[PDB]
Amino acid sequence: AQSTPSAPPQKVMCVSMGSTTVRVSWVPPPADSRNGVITQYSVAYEAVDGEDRGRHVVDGISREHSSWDLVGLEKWTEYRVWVRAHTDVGPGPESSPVLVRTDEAENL
Repeated sequence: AQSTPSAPPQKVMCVSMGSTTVRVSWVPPPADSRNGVITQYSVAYEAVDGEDRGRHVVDGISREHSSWDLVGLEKWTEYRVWVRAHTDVGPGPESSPVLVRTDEAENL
């Protein structure tokens, strides 16, 4: 009767796009592990070495998305990033954190 995901999103990747932006991408959890329709994703992130070290979350990302751009980040700062799935009932577990750093370089 579990109706929440028992597994995290898969193949989590993070790429720095510019001085304040990171593109986070993922794959849904294995279908059998979902225990219901996944209705949203959320992406949490936390600076390792920044001025703001609080955990932030982008919540309510639609189920069809396989990537999201985190914006407004600190320059030259490293972040832990975790993605999690949710059913209508509640949240699933987060992925194992991926570490990504913003930098001066811009991907054109």
